Amino acid sequence: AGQLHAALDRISDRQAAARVQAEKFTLGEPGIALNDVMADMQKASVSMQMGIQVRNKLVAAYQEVMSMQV
Amino acid sequence: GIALNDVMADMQKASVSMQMGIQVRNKLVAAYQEVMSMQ
Amino acid sequence: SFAGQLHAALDRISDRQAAARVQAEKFTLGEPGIALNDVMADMQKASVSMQMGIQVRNKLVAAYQEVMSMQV
Amino acid sequence: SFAGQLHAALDRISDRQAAARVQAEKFTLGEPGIALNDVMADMQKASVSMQMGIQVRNKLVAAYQEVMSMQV
Amino acid sequence: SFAGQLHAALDRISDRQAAARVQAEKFTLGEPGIALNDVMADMQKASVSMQMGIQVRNKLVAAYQEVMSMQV
Amino acid sequence: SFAGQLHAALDRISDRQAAARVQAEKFTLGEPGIALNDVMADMQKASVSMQMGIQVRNKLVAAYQEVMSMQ
Amino acid sequence: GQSWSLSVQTLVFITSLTFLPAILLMMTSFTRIIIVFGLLRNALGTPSAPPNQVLLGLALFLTFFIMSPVIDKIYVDAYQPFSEQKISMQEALDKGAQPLRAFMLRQTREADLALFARLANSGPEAVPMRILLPAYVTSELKTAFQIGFTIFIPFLIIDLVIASVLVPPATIALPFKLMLFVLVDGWQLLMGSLAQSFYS
Amino acid sequence: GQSWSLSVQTLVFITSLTFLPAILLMMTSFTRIIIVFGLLRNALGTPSAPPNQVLLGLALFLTFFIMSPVIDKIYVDAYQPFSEQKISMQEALDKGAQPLRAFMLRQTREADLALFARLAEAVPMRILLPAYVTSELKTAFQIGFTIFIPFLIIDLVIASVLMALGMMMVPPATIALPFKLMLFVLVDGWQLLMGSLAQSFYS
Amino acid sequence: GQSWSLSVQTLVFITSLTFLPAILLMMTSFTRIIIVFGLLRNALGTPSAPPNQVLLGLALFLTFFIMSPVIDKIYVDAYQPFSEQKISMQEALDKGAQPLRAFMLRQTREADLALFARLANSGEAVPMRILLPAYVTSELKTAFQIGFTIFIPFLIIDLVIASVLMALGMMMVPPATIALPFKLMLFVLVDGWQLLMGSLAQSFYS
Amino acid sequence: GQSWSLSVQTLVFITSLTFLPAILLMMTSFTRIIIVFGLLRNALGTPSAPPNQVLLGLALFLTFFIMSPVIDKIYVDAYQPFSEQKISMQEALDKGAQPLRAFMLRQTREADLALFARLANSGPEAVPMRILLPAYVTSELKTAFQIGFTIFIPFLIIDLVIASVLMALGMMMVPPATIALPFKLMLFVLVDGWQLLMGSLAQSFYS
Amino acid sequence: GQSWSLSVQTLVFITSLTFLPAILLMMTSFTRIIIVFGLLRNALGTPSAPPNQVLLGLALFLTFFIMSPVIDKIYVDAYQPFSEQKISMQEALDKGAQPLRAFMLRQTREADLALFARLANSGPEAVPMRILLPAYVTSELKTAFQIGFTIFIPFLIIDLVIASVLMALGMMMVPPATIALPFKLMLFVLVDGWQLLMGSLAQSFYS
Repeated sequence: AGQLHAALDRISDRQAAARVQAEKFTLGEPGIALNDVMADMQKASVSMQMGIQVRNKLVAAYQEVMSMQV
Repeated sequence: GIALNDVMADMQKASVSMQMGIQVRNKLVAAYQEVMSMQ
Repeated sequence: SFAGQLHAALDRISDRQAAARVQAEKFTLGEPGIALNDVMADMQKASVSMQMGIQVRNKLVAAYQEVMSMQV
Repeated sequence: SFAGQLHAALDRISDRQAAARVQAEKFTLGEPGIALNDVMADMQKASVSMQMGIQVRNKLVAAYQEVMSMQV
Repeated sequence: SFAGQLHAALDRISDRQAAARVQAEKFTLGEPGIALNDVMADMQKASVSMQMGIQVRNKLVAAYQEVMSMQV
Repeated sequence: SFAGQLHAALDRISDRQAAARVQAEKFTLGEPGIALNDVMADMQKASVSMQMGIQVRNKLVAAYQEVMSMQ
Repeated sequence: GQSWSLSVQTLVFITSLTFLPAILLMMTSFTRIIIVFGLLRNALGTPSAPPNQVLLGLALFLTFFIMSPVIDKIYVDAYQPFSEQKISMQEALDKGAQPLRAFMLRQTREADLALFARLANSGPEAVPMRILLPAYVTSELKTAFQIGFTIFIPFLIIDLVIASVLVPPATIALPFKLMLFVLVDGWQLLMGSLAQSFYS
Repeated sequence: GQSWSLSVQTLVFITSLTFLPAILLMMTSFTRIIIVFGLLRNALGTPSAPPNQVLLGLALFLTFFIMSPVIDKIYVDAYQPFSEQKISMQEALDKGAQPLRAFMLRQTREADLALFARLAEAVPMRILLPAYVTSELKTAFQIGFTIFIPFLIIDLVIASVLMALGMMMVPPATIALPFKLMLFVLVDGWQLLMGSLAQSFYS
Repeated sequence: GQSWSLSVQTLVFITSLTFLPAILLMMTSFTRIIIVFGLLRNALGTPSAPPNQVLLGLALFLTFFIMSPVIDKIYVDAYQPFSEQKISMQEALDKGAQPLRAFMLRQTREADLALFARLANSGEAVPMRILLPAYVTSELKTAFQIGFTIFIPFLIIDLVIASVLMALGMMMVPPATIALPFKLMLFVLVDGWQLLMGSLAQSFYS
Repeated sequence: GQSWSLSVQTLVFITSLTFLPAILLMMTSFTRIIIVFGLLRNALGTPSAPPNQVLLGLALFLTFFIMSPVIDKIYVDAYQPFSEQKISMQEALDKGAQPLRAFMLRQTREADLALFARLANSGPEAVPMRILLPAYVTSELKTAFQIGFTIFIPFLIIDLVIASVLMALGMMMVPPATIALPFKLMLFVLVDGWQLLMGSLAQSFYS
Repeated sequence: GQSWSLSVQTLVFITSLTFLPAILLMMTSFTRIIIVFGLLRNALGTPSAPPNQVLLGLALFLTFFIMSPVIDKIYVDAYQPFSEQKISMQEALDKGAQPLRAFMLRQTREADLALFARLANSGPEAVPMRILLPAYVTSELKTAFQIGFTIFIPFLIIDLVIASVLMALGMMMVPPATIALPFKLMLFVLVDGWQLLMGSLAQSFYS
């Protein structure tokens, strides 16, 4: 409805934060410590995985509902 | 926060509720349609 | 008779699952006295018995519905 | 115009695949100017694009079959 | 003459498969002339050809059933 | 007739499966003569034989179903 | 005494519900009404003049009304004791199907249990479920034919007295039968005699 | 004889349920009854007066009431020594289907098995089944004729009377249906009917 | 010698198990029977008097009895040189489909062969294409040619009972309600099915 | 002219194998045949007298017999240069659709093409595939009905004349169809209806 | 503002493609055309006279041709910026579904919109999704039948007049529909049937 939009946006943010941090570390910046970036990227990946799993479940449920012989 | 699996657990519970309700609804409307058709 | 066979097979397929549940309970407590592979195999056996039951159900319902869908 | 855009997408895929293949070829001969960390990435990108294409095709053909399967 | 075309296609597929298997035999038996980059490179091409064959089979059979199931 | 072929197929699948099973059993007791490279092959072959059997059964059953629904 | 697991309980639920059309609604509730509907419809000489899709619904709405005490006692004394959780699915179904057997005994003839039991070939109250149901449907057919013939008589007399004047009589007589039927309002007395004979 | 494994056993068992409807209900047990019922309802001059979902169920209950001895013999002598694992499936099946064939051989024509032996006590299964379905039909019709006789007599007598009463343009259907109904319900119709059916199919 | 691998062999076998039953029953052996059963059922003025399952089973057994010699030839000449791998599948297919071609080539009216020939523009062991529809049509012809003669007696019965009922000045009375019992009587009194199937098979017997 | 790789040629080929049979039979070659067969079967007064799985085979063998010329042109001009690699799949598709396009162009009506032109709003053989195909489906399903009614005419004549004959004999309470059906079948087989029917239909399609 | 990442973009795009058939074809574009076709097929007195496949394909080519301008404007406003990274997806969806709603808003009847307002209690053009989509579905259902009645009327008149002229000759036992079907197809051909039909349906959907 009107809330899963916010969830997808939160996943996009959790990805973009770690991505920008990584792209800031490599390009010669003494701000990151090589350990925050890895943990945060792994957490972002886990979040995206949970998101795609929720999408798969919802799509399966909707397909089951619509495919009924009413 | 929330516990680890109870989110997926609630998703499975809602899924099986959808399943049971849809099966009941489908079978009942099919019976009603196949009773409401004769001479 | 045959009417007794219905709930005979029903409770015969339910008691195995009850035993499986009690085994899983008395194992997940960490209690010494129950083996892991034991319950892991018993649950699979209960699952395949349930499959056999629902397959027989489907076949019998389909047959009964097909015979009762003709012109006498 | 709909076949035009389908041909455009198929060309967008095939040209990237041909570029990756030509790069791998002109690199395996030892020619100077091509790097491994380039051909590998190009390969991976072409494979990802082909995967996207086949997924789109699968979803579209499933939708078309579901549409034509209905009863008017 | 379509049955001839199907016979030719099946002949080509089975010929590729049997040739790959004969090369495998002539390799593992100890004879010289094979280098593990011909047998292991055709044990995939033969499988891909068989996969193409079975995919075309599935598509044609589904289309035939759809046709012969028309609400005429 | 035709039931003879049914009996032939069924008693040629069942005996293969029973041979594979008794071979595995005589192996797990350490009896000298099995090498863990003969039971796997026989098991996979019994599996593909059973698969072919159930595929033939599916085809024949679906055909007999489509036949008995005519007018 | 123990109940059944959730999987098998919901399986039996769905399956026993699938019996809905024939063995639950067609040979227990309104196998008497629709036969009378068809007989009366053909009595008027106008087969399928009213749409059947309105007649079946009316018959179903009537047989739900005429089976209010049984289904109500079943609701009260089953779904509360079931949600009381002191009862098991099998015991629930049996103790709730008992009033169905009482109602069945309420509408079977004075010597039909005997024939259907001798057919079931068992020594002679204490009649199982397999004997009653066909012995129920048989007497149902009998009483439905009876009430149908009862309804038939007056319209036959009307046809006779309008044809005895001599020309197609049925065509010019149909409006007269319809007018007399709407003047008497046969639905009310019909449904009343139906219920009063269904309790007997 | 060997014993089938569990896989092929459950395979053939789940498969037999597919053939169950036709092989059990149509070409073995009660096709005569449903033919008789359809004929009879076509004799009352009112198609589908009692719905088919009642007559079919009543026929199913009747055939489960007329197959008591065969199901008894099968149950005991096959399932009793098979639920305790004393005999093999591929042989218990035949030892159980033997008395079913012994019942079949009594209701088929005493001559038609020859007319299917040319075209082909311990006759095979290929020959009996059609030579039994055909000679179940040829007697279902012979019973339906006797059922038709009285209602035909009623229609003829009412037509002759109304003609002697001086009227030609009245359809006797509406004027005769109530008489058929009342006479059929007054003579203990369904009771005697079921009775005669079970007696001619059982004796 | 060329042959087929085992994988493609079992593939084409599983595939043929789809087409072969349905159409090789429909357009090969017994579509000339169920049409006759339908015309009979329509002739008795009692549609769906025998349930469709019984009819479609009796026709199937009758065609598995008409197909004794063809299936026997096929079995011997195909399996006995192939079931013990004494011949290649690709040639055993033709050597086993020959008897079916011969049996088809017997039951056929040439007019349809000539039609399809002049259609496909070809110029004696006819191929697979040009024979099949020219055989299906030549079956559908004799199907109705038999059904009409089947209709004849019941038509005569209906006509004579209608004339007799009209002779008595009883114009207003349904004839079929009186015709059906006499129809079934005359049917069962002349050994209905043991003569129907018999004549049908012996006509399919050339 | 470029050429698609061997990882997308097979993809588009397998994909087209899904549509091609069903759709390119239902609305490209023979949809005037099953309609005529169904109308004729419903004209015999005996619905489902031939099984619905027999007609659907004859009405396809007729198709694979009438599609000799256009499939021959497609075969030569597409496969013969393709299998020996002198053209490209991206070009082979068009050069193989050309003759089928012309054949389809021969059969469509006059007004329907311009009507679909307006309904697509394109200026002023070089007609496109997007607008020709429906202008052909309609031209097919509009003439199939004419052929069907022409087929109907004699059976209606027979029914009416037998009804009038039965009525003029002073027998009002006789069902006509139960007496008509045998004469219908006998007149059909008396003039070899199947042969001449299938032949005239295929020859009309040819012209 | 800000936008998404490539992964979630592909994710939501594939999910939208999944939803596409039911959410765009059955309840947004042409559900009136297939209902009209079904009522017509039932009006001809011949269920399944043409196969369902050809009708469902024609009712899809027709809706593509009808939606051509709206899909063209949506194509411009959505792809042309987004093909060259001018706009983001979270705004491209709105800027694309806005003119589609500008089209879907006319057919909707404001009475049913007010009924769904009472159903959702929204304050008073710029109507949100939940209160609009059913207000269009029901307002298309309520007009498909009002077209289908107009389609039926002539065939009903034909059936009644043929029944009357038949009864006027003393053949009160022969069914009229058997003679009506040939004349029904004859009239449906003689009046340039299918082209006029489609064209009138299109124009009546236009304005």
